[PDB]
Amino acid sequence: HWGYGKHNGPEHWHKDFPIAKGERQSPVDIDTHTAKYDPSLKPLSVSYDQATSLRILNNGHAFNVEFDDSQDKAVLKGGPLDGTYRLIQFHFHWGSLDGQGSEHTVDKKKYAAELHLVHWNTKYGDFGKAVQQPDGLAVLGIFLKVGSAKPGLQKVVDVLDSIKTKGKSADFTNFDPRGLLPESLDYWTYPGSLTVPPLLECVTWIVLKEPISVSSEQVLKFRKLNFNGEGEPEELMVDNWRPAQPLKNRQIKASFK
Ligand SMILES: NS(=O)(=O)c1c(F)c(F)c(SCCO)c(F)c1N[C@H]1CCc2ccccc21
Ligand code: NA
Ligand SMILES: [Zn+2]
Repeated sequence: HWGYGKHNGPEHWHKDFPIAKGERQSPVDIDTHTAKYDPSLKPLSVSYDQATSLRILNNGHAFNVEFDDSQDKAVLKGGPLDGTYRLIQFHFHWGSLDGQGSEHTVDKKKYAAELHLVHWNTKYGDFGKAVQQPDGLAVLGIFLKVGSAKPGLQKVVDVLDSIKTKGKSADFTNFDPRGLLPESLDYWTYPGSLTVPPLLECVTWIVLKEPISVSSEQVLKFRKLNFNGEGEPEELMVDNWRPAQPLKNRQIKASFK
């Protein structure tokens, strides 16, 4: 099946998922000089006060923290969005080395990891309907750089040894995603796609300008996870990022400067 290795990694995905070569694929390199400042873009509204995290799961590609999205408890709106989007899950992509790991790049610079908070447009009623729509998802992307620890990340890092292998899950209640945000909500935005198969072109991407900093020990703990299931040979879960895709007929808009 698809993955991140030599024989099934991103350069192979188009054979099963032809939209891999589509018109609005993600991620992309953000050229900060050519992003258009749009003064009509609104501040982002991140309303995470009533978030209910449920569980954390190793799916063999990354780990996901899942939320109760059956009511408007943790929503994203404003910014470039017209609707209300509900938080369903977050996950990360990261590298084998601190110099790589993010999906988006900024002037060709890679970060050590990238957090994706995935939300779906509540006019479509559920996540599965939303992914079939050009405006169905809004994914808030936050870069991680290695420096000082992120205290709000530590509850995540601490539970990872309990979901080491493909298919494992653990209860993960009372996790507050506001702990993962940087100080500024200035952002870039562009229309794009999921960054794994099925690569559907249903995403409004909102990528925060300001990274969060995490410690070397925090990111090292991510690289101890495994892509394989228990009692299969060990394949460390590292480098689970898709490279930048061509921007094609798209413009990245900036909410700042
Ligand atoms: N960067 S992303 O938002 O495209 C993404 C990833 F890159 C992931 F690696 C994963 S791990 C599960 C893969 O099947 C994601 F869930 C999601 N997001 C979820 C969003 C729900 C969904 C549906 C189909 C595929 C992926 C996803
Ligand atoms: Na350190
Ligand atoms: Zn992602």
